Amino acid sequence: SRNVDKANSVLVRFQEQQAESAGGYKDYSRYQRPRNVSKVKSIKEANEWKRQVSKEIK
Amino acid sequence: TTSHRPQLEARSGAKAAAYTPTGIEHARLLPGHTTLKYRKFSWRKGTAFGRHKGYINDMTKSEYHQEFLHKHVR
Amino acid sequence: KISLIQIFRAHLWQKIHESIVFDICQILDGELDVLQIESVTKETVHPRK
Amino acid sequence: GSGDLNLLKSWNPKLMKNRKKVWETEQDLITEQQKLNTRLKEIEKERELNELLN
Amino acid sequence: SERKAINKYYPPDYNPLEAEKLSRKMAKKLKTMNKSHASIRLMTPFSMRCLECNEYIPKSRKFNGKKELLKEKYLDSIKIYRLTISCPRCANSIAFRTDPGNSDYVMEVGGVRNYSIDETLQRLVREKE
RNA sequence: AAUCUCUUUGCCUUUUGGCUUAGAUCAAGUGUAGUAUCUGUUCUUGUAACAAGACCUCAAUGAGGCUC
RNA sequence: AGUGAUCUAGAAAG
RNA sequence: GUAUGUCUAAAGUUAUGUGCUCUUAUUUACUAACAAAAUCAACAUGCUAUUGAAC
Ligand SMILES: [Mg+2]
Ligand SMILES: [Mg+2]
Ligand SMILES: [Zn+2]
Repeated sequence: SRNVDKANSVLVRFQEQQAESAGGYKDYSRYQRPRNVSKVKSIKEANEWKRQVSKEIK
Repeated sequence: TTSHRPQLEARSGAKAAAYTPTGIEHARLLPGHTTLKYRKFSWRKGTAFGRHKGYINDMTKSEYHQEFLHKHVR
Repeated sequence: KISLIQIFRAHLWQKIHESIVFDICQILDGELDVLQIESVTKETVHPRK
Repeated sequence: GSGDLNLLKSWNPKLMKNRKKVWETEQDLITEQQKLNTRLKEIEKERELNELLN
Repeated sequence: SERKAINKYYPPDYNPLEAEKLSRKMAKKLKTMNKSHASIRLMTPFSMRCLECNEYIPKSRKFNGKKELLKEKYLDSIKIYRLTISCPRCANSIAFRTDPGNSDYVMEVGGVRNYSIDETLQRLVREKE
């Protein structure tokens, strides 16, 4: 096994879920970016997706 | 091959002298032998061949090595 | 360890417990009047139980 | 350790376990197909008999 | 902790069934759970030559390669996999796939090796004959 | 800015940087020991009557104009 | 006709 | 003995020019550093041969 299937284990995923619930933490680099922009409503999270596009083009 | 090199010079102990010890207690440096000692001051005819008719300084040719090879290779 | 978690993979222990609890509850229901039972309650037990 | 690494890979078709899996699947399909071809010959013979009658 | 640890820590509120259901909802959005290939270490099964740069690749060379399960199956039953490496000199992608019926491999893209289900069923019956 | 070039010598001037069982093997129905996860169904009345950005002043610039 | 003599014990890294 | 390496999130700018629901592994299963010096257990209780059209 490798880092990838360790990070995608049930315990790690559950801890990610609990962290985004309990403290709002979300490493957006883990998650697929929305194809359609308009479904995103928060300015904060839309700007974070914008940051993801920025690091991708870099 | 370039990771695999001979020793051109050895590391100088002058480098280790340039900074102080860091307080690790080694077991072999615990106290021990703490006091110095000081001195006082017919059937044998039928056969064709019967009688009726050291050290050297080379380890490999020494008799011990010959005997050792005859013992341990068979 | 590997062999026994391979046997008990996908939470089979809790499944066995829940199914046997349900079986005993569901057959006690079929004898409720026979045994003069007012109610049979399957309990909401803690998952580690 | 100096052997073929691919003898420890599940996807390697050279492995005897994979060969066995392929072979058993093939035997199931082959037996079914032999049954099929027998009955299809019977269909062909039935057609021939009807044409001989007509 | 050691390699062979028996127990992992679960928080006191952890329900395994709800956790798996939540992680299943999460898995549909993670990048590395949904990419199209699995990285693997493998040996080159045969001697092959790159077509871009003519480099010879001997058998039993280890590579870091990409594994794809293909849609097609041998006799609609057995899994076929594409195995993709990249050329050590020029980094061009070389691909080959498993051939379960022959219990062998067959070349796909980027390289060359050195030296139909109905029809397959009929051929197998004739082979058995 | 005051010479330049070729041969033969002398200098080697990018001029082989350890060790062991030549380190081992040319190779195996692999065995053995670990670490993970499932996979998949599948989804959110029409008609009538009646009513209604510019500029100016103070100054962290916003409140006021029968203003347009 | 029966006296007795009683080793062990598992974890890590490679 | 489950390699390892580099990258980036930075900061805005340093003054000029919830639903449903399959599951008897239905998994894309992953790792090979580890070990390879395999033979006790074999084998039944007595050996075989066959057909050309026509002038
Ligand atoms: Mg090591
Ligand atoms: Mg090693
Ligand atoms: Zn190439």
